[PDB]
Amino acid sequence: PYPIPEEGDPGPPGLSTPHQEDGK
Amino acid sequence: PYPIPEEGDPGPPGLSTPHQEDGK
Amino acid sequence: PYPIPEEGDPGPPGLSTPHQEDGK
Amino acid sequence: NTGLLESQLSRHDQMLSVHDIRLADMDLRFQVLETASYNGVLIWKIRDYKRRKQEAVMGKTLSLYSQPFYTGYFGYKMCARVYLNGDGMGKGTHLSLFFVIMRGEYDALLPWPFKQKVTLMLMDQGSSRRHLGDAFKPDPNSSSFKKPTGEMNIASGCPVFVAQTVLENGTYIKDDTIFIKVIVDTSDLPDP
Amino acid sequence: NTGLLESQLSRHDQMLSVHDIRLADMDLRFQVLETASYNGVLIWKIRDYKRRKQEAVMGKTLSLYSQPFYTGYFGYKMCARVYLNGDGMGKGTHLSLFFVIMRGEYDALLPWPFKQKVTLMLMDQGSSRRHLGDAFKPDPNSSSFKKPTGEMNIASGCPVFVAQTVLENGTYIKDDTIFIKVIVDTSDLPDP
Amino acid sequence: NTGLLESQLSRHDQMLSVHDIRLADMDLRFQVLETASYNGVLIWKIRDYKRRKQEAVMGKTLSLYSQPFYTGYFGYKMCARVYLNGDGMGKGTHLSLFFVIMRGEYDALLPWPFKQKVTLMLMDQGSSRRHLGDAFKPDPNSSSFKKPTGEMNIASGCPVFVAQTVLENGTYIKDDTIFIKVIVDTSDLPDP
Repeated sequence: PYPIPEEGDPGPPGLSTPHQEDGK
Repeated sequence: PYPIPEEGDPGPPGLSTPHQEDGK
Repeated sequence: PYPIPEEGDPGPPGLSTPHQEDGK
Repeated sequence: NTGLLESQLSRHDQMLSVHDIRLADMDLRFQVLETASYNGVLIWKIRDYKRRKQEAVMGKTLSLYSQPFYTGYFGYKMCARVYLNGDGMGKGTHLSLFFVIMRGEYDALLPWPFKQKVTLMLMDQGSSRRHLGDAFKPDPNSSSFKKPTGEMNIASGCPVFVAQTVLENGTYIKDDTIFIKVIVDTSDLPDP
Repeated sequence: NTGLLESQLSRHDQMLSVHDIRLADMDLRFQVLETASYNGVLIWKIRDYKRRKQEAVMGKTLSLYSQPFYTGYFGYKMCARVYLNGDGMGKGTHLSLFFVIMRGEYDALLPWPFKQKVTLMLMDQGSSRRHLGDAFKPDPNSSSFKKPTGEMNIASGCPVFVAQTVLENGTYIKDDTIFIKVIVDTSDLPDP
Repeated sequence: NTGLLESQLSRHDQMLSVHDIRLADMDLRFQVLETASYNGVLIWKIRDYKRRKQEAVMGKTLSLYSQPFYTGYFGYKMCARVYLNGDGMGKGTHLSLFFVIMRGEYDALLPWPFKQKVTLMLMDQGSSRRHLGDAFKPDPNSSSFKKPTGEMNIASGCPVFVAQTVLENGTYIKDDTIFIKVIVDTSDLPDP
């Protein structure tokens, strides 16, 4: 169990990290 | 001592019950 | 240490008392 | 000829009165969101008793309500309804009073029917505070506290309350004005 | 000739539309200060899901926000942002959800960056209340809770949340409507 | 001739300016009911110090007030009054500050005179929070907290407070702005 991802406003893929896995 | 009567909007006399006694 | 002076709206000097000393 | 010149004029006049209505509605619609109460208590204020009085014993006016006060930002939306002259069991007799549930926007999530105390009580701005009051319980059976259909249900309340003369001949009315206080619960009501 | 007569007319028409804008802005600007919440909780209401839905899967509309609810009369000003269809890690996949901090007027005195719980959660107006939800902690390192620059920062939130089908095929949507609830803290937050 | 055409025009122009006043008043009359505080605390915000400054040392402007903040939906209605340059015992000397009671609508039922703490204090948006402040007690004898007559009584307060230079040459003013905080009681005040 882990939270705190980020604003996905189309564009920047992240400083080389961004994502999120769940919905399970 | 007893409360909870009902809206007296002119018309319907009640399902055969309505009233209220106090003011004493 | 003492408070509670009063509205200084230009005019009336007080009923013979008004003031306030501090700012120290 | 220049028949257009009035055509515009006329166009300007209603669109004009329109705002004199909007800008107007935003007037009364400024007290509600100004006399608003979200804690459970609330003070329904009433000036012009004598006037309010007559209009009621007359027929023109007889059914005042109040600032929709809620039991917390996104909760129930209840309200009061005074009957100066009185109705049901006391039309002539004396002042009657009622509680009431409107329909809310968050009103959906809320648990139904109702079930919370309501010490609706007539104050006393005299000098001793011996202001009559009383509360009861929402009875599920009788339809009046069950999840709203229209915009406000069968205003339930305790008819016989402050009796004419006792109210008119006392220390309750001041400057042709009186204040009412309904007391809903909240505790036994799981806050958001 | 009477070219003045229209000169005035024309002068009257825009000044006129002006108010039809002001009087208008004061319309939406009447819900905020009406759906306002200052305790820390708040209910973002959303009617017209299907419509809201499409416009999102389409492109026209895809980034709704909410009533700026604060954590006390002169405190933080946070807000939510729904993405019906979803973005970042779930654009197509399913509904995404985010928290967010705007810029306030009293926002200056406040301690930065942010650091308060946020149980933003999708309700359930079905008949059993098994409504999905979740909270986290503001991470100072990653820029998104630090004292505001513009008017609202990088809307941080927990992307994957309520999944399309589970949301679309369930007991969460009612009368083409659903309610969202973000839960910020306050306790571990020195009140004014 | 067509003298009517202007007759209407002219009729349209003032009724027009009327709204540009109403719609206007509803502007300032939108902050009060937006910067409103009902718990007892409150934050009077002030931008444009330098400007505010001069106008005061000048004469045009010298007597600012604040958002009427109350001690609970239907309670007392108090307010503050800053004197940038200062008056009474410090006109030139330094910044003065005062508390004050207006007249309310529910103000009638309330117990008089006044009697509640008031830690009105100048904040400090510097980096250490060493913001000067102070409170006192309402003295029944001296007329200033007794049930209101007009709309606001003799603004009582503690003249000498934040001293010019100390305020002007410090870490209290930011972006030509400063925040004030008056602290009234409530506990020793029977809630509704």
